Parts: sequence; C-alpha cells; structure tokens
Amino acid sequence: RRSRHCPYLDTINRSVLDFDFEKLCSISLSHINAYACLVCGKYFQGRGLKSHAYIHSVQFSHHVFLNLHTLKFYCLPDNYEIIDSSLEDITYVLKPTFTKQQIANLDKQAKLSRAYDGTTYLPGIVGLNNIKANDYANAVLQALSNVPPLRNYFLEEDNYKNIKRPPGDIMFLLVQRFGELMRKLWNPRNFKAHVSPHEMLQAVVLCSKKTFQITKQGDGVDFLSWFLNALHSALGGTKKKKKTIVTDVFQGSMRIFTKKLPHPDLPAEEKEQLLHNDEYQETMVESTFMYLTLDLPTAPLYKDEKEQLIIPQVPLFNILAKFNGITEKEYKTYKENFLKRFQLTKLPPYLIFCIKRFTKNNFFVEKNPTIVNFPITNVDLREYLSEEVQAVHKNTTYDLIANIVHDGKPSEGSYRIHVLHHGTGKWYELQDLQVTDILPQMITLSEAYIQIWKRR
Amino acid sequence: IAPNLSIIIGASTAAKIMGVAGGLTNLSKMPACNIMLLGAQRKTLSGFSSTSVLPHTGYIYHSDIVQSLPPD
Repeated sequence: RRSRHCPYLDTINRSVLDFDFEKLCSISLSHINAYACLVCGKYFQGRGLKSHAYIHSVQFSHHVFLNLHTLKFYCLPDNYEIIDSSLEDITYVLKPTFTKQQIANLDKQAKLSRAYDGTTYLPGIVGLNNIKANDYANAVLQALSNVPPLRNYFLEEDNYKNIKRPPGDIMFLLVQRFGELMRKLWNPRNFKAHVSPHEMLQAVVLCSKKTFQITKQGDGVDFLSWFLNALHSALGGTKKKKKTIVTDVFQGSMRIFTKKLPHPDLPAEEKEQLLHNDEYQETMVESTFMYLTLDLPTAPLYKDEKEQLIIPQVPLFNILAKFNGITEKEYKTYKENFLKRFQLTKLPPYLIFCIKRFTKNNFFVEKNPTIVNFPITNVDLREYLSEEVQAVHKNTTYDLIANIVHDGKPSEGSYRIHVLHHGTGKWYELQDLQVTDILPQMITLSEAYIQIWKRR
Repeated sequence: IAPNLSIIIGASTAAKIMGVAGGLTNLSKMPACNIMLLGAQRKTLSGFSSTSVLPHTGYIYHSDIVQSLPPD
C-alpha cells in the first residue's frame, strides 16, 4: 500500500486554501462529499471515476486533495488515502481541535501567534472580512467574542450537539456556525491572520430571513437584541430553558415602577383624584434584560458663548443615574404619558450597555453625537440596588472589555471595535482588518455605542 | 508681596508678568500698553492670516479672566 507516501506532497499550496467559503460543489452545486483541491483550492463533488474531482485531477494534473467531512486526504488520480506528519497542520485550520487545556491556557496567553502568510497576530484579535456591509455584523461578533463565559462554551464542538433539536428546528445552524467561526478566529495557527464570516452571514440571513440583509448596513442594537434572543431560543428544544449559557451571562433582573395618566390635559383636581383613586400608581413590573439601555442628553443645538461648537462631554454616572429610584423617565407614548423609574435587582456577570445614538425625529432620523467620559477599570454600581439585594453581591465593580464606535450618518456607517486582550492590557482597534494597540484614552475620546463589562 | 495685583489676574499670571518685567518696581514704571505685551511671542504665522495666530498678544491676554469672555 503506497497510501502513506506520496510523490505530490510538496505541490500543496497552503496560502491559497481559503476555507471560509460555502462548502458546496462549485461545478455541480452539491454539499455531498465536498472535496477540495490543494494545488489551486477549488471545491468538487467527491471521489470516484469520471467524478468532478477526478476530472479536475486528470485535467489540471492536481493529485492530492482534501476531504471536508472525514478530514482524510486523498490522491484522486489513483484515488488512495494520504497520511503525512506535516499535512496534519492543514487539518487544524478548518477544524481547530481546542482541547480543554487550550481553553484553560488561553486567558494566560501572551505570545503572538504565527500565520503561514507571515502576518502576525493574537488569537481572538482577528479581522473579520467585510464582504458586503458586514461592519455591524463584524462589530457585534467581535464584541460577543472576548466574553470568557461565552468564550468557554464554543471552542469545543462537543458543547452544543447534545441539545435537543425539534423537527422544526431551523436555527441550530446559527449556533453551530457561530461556534465554528469562533474556532476559526481563535485558532493559534491559521494561514491567514484574518477570517471571513462568509459562512456566518449566510446563516444570519437564513435565520433572520431577508431582515439584516447584508446589502444595507444594519443596526447594532437591533442586531444583538435579536442575536442573543436567537442564541437563547436555539439552545433548548421543546423545553423551557429560562437559564441557558447566554441567559446567565448578560440577562439581569430589573424592577420598574410605572405611573400613568400624568397628562397635562387633566386639571389639577382631576389628577389629584386620579392619584387618589389608587388605580394609577407605581406597579410591580420586574422582568429581565439582555442589555441595559443608555439614554443620552440631546445635542447642545447651540454654540457655546465662549468656545463655539463645544463638544458635549457627559460623565457615565449621569447616564447610569437613570437606574435608581431617584430619577424617573417619561416614556410618553400615544395619548397618555408613562413615567417609569428603573432599578437593578440582579447584576449579570457581564453587563452590556447599549447606547441610543440613532433616533428618529418627527421628520428624519438623526444621531446623538454626545461624547461620554467613562472609566474602563474601576466603576461602582452599588447605589443602584436595594439593600435587601445589595448584600447578595460582593462584586459590583466592572471592567470594560469591548467597545463599539460608529462613524458618520446612519445611512453611511463604518463600525470600529475596541477589544481588550485579557491577561494583557492592549486595547486593539479593528474595523475590517485593522490592528492597532491604542492607549486607554482614545477609548474615552471616541463616542461609544455598545460597551461590554465584567463583574470579576 | 503683591496682594492687589495677585487677585485681579491671579497669582500665576501675576508671577509670569512680574518676573519677565524685571520686578514690581520695573513694571510700575511701565505703561499699561507695554504691560499688555509682556511675554508677547512673535509667533511665526504658518501661512495664515495674522489675525488667526493672535498678533500683539501677551500673558494678560492669556489670563483666566479675559479668556472667560467671547473671542470678540
């Protein structure tokens, strides 16, 4: 058996293999026995005489191919299995085998990884390819990354297969493709220092239908609101899993006291009787949040008298002062206003802060470009919880992990991401493939849009 | 040493204008027009209007009291 040795081992080109495309046959549009040539990097239908792979092998004289399901290499022109010590490296690219020790020894990792093309990088800090208006998708995927509670559930393929999938389950592909993409980007050894979400946006547009179409730039907040919900709903078939891997990470309990009919059309005596009626008062409205919303002061709309066109800088604690009994916001809707006061009763391990920049006016949608001064490694949130709950939590301090910054008008945007490499303190800026170790001040200077924390 | 001058402009700019003037006695013999130009750098205009790079501007023009006012 000449299977083990091959006189065509050197013809393989490792920098041409781009395994981020759809694993379907190019010639005849099939996923069965997807075989990839290594000389040039094309997909085929499988082995066998007069097969598309065989025809290509006997036409281009490309001998050694690769199986994308059994992960076992073959020489099609004579069609025998190929086993080599070096060739194993290629198998680590498409299907990275992250054993539990590598997950356990990755937050303590401070060595820059090696790429075959020579483009140095750090795992996790990887540029997601912007094929078509994927700036928001890349931003949310990177922000969802670097979350150790979520980081330690997808680097192993044996974590999400065991879940029950109903016959009508049409969203498990989202979970499995998220896991595979995360393994591709967290790969210590890959040919390209970047990775294309081409296999991921397809699952996104299949699960979310035409919504979040990659033609037009999507909304980050509207995206992750559906994304975390879809991750929660996929995990668990015909079984109410109120707490799943993503629920016990970002979800937190929240209290709301809501009063209604404060409308000015009511006279003083009628409103006094209304509040006397005991029908319209603060109510028990405790629920769950996947992410805390932040409402900003409106743009100054006027030049400052001394320094014209002053940049509006507001401390973060002013925004977070909404979540306490002291302040109450009037979420007026339709005919009667609704005065709601917010409160925190269960801090999630990681706190998400979405920021309401983009808002529609009476006529046209604008953005609120109000800069916020926010720390990154020391914040206290103990004032926002009732003492009958404050005793439970001995950790109310959060450290920033990921930050989302948007550019320009809503119809013309380009997301940028500030990621913190845990273990070290290097804050890296990624837009499409950008890599730059910024200082902890450029994070404050820019206008944030979505922030990720960690209670430690 | 100069309680009256140190409160109108503040002690910092007061020191900057008394040290460069050669002492309180020296600047007491100095007209206010010249006291304006105390420490007035002849900044090289970088292909701009001379109005853009403050011309004939001294430490008193950079004091906290005046900067509180609109540029005009």
